[PDB]
Amino acid sequence: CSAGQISQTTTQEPAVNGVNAQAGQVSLRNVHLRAPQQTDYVEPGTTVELLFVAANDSTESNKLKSITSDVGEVTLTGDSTVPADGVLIVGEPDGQIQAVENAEAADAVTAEVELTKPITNGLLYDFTFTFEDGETTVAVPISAGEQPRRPVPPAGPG
Amino acid sequence: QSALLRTGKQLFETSCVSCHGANLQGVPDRGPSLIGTGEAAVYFQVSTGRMPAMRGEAQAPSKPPHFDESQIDALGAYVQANGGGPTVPRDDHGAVAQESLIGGDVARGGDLFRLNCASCHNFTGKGGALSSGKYAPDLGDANPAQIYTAMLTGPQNMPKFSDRQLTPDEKRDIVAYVRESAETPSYGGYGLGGFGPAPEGMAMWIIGMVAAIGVAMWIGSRA
Amino acid sequence: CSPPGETASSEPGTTPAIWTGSPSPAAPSGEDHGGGHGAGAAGAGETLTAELKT
Ligand SMILES: CC(C)=CCC/C(C)=C/CC/C(C)=C/CC/C(C)=C/CC/C(C)=C/CC/C(C)=C/CC/C(C)=C/CC/C(C)=C/CC/C(C)=C/CC1=C(C)C(=O)c2ccccc2C1=O
Ligand SMILES: CCCCCCCCCCCCCCCC(=O)O[C@H](COC(=O)CCCCCCC[C@@H](C)CCCCCCCCC)COP(=O)(O)O[C@H]1[C@H](O)[C@H](O)[C@H](O)[C@@H](O)[C@@H]1O
Ligand code: HEC
Ligand code: HEC
Ligand SMILES: CCCCCCCCCCCCCCCC(=O)OC[C@H](C)OC(=O)CCCCCCCC[C@@H](C)CCCCCCCC
Ligand SMILES: *C(=O)CCCCCCCCCCCCCCC
Repeated sequence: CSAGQISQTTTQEPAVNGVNAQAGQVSLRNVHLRAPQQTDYVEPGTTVELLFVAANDSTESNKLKSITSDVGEVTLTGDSTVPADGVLIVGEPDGQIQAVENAEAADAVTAEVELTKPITNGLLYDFTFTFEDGETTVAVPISAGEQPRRPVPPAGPG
Repeated sequence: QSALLRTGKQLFETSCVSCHGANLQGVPDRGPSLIGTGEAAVYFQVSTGRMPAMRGEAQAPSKPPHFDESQIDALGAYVQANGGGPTVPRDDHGAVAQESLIGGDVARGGDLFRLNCASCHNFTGKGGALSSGKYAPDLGDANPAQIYTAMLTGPQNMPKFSDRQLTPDEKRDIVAYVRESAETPSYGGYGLGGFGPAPEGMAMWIIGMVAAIGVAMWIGSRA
Repeated sequence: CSPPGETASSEPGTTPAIWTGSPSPAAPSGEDHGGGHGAGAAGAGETLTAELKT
């Protein structure tokens, strides 16, 4: 009776770095920050990108995506009202394929944030995604999409 | 590719939208969202066959694949385009790499396997048990691409080994060790499975002890 | 019995500060040499860089 109403397989989040925020009609999937850090912190004043996918649940739509801004002044370049029983893919997560030579509306709604606050990988930073339906804090992580190991200096025994 | 994306979408729409809802978002309490899982996850999971899954239980078992390599690639490309994420390795031609994933070093691969893989699988990649109905399966069926993608995307209750955590060279070494341990003949006779104490004790008690008792019954006299 | 100290739900906590390791004291006093030089002054050593900007 591992197959009962509470089963391990069904109640599993995706094995992805981005968090999931189902609150609100539009569901946020694989929401993370591309913020390549060269040191302990990503210093304020540097622009890091905000990846996620906004999937519409209802066909009756919530395609506004008004502000979705928090501490950092997230700006949505090439903003569009995409979600209509479909996906709004704000950016290009590492490994993303354009899927066609051309493109629609230039960039596909790329969200970029001027930090105004140090951030580091491993921490969770709250972002308030607000559609016309409602607002939800998501606690976005920092994800190193596909970058390999940065060479750490060799150690001199002492 | 356009036609590859279209084929992946058509397969997805008539295979999994009931549990990975259309738009790749997950159906609450039936399946996780596939945004960000990537092409490697799709390749491993569908090729091992786990994904045409017909039950929600402790663990999704392996099974014959429901799609051929071309359809696996179509589904993987569709999922990668929708979400974007890790990609399965490929060789010079374009096919999923099998021999290229055999790392040169096998001692290093074995050390890494013992530190990370044997934790649950086995000393030599036989299966292992887990908490509640789960289990780490035997690795002898997995091919190098399947092992590499299993590490790349933690399939289920398995830690997700990123390239940063296990550089592709380390993963190639682990793949080499897995294949070598799986394809290596047991020196010293029939390795009874791969577990020493339990299969060895059963074989003692059944083969050696029944032989000894039967010989004793032959020599002696019932009374 | 159960372990005396467990289950502190309250006090959510705070993010650890950036570690600032102290230099090894006389115990592990060994340290890398910063550069040997005559140093006929307060001391500069055998290491000195500079950036000429515009
Ligand atoms: C703590 C504890 C014992 C918990 C319960 C776990 C347990 C032993 C459960 C039973 C295992 C079984 C019998 C599973 C099949 C499903 C099941 C329960 C069916 C109903 C049982 C039933 C009433 C059937 C009708 C008649 C009946 C009693 C049939 C029993 C059938 C069997 C399996 C008989 C032989 C007993 C047997 C092999 C038990 C497993 C125990 C061990 C330690 C096997 C060792 C062993 C292993 C594990 C290898 O992998 C191996 C690989 C290569 C070479 C050799 C071996 C080897 O010897
Ligand atoms: C009486 C004295 C005689 C003793 C038996 C001696 C037999 C000698 C055999 C010949 C020489 C040694 C061959 C060694 C080559 C070799 O090892 O043999 C394997 C086979 O293995 C199996 O499957 C088992 C096949 C079934 C036949 C053997 C069964 C004998 C058992 C019953 C004896 C013990 C008694 C226990 C009693 C049980 C009842 C208790 C109530 C075959 O390869 P494979 O099958 O592919 O192994 C997989 C890797 O590949 C793959 O990666 C790996 O991942 C694995 O999957 C691995 O299995
Ligand atoms: C218990 C933690 C865990 C560790 C750590 C782990 N595995 Fe796994 N592994 C599993 C589980 C559980 C599965 C089954 C996943 C599924 O069926 O969806 C699995 C699946 C696999 C498979 C698929 C085999 C098949 O035929 O489907 C291979 C190959 C594999 N692991 C090898 C590895 C490698 C290589 C590593 C690198 C160290 C590793 N394991 C580390 C638990 C683990
Ligand atoms: C409920 C039946 C079921 C169907 C049918 C199904 N999936 Fe899934 N899927 C799941 C479950 C449950 C998980 C997570 C647990 C697991 O994988 O065992 C999952 C996870 C996945 C993963 C891995 C996610 C990760 O984070 O590693 C991929 C890739 C995937 N599904 C793709 C597919 C594809 C492609 C198909 C159709 C070819 C499909 N699934 C069909 C239920 C299903
Ligand atoms: C006192 C000893 C005698 C028994 C006394 C009366 C014993 C009376 C036993 C009532 C049992 C009531 C169970 C209530 C279920 C529950 O609420 O929990 C749900 C749980 C989550 O579901 C499960 O996980 C599995 C549940 C199914 C059990 C399959 C057992 C099959 C047995 C076979 C393996 C054959 C064994 C051979 C057995 C051979 C015996 C044949 C009779
Ligand atoms: C998951 O591991 C099993 C799910 C099965 C749940 C329903 C069980 C029905 C009852 C079976 C009766 C068994 C025999 C009773 C002996 C007295």
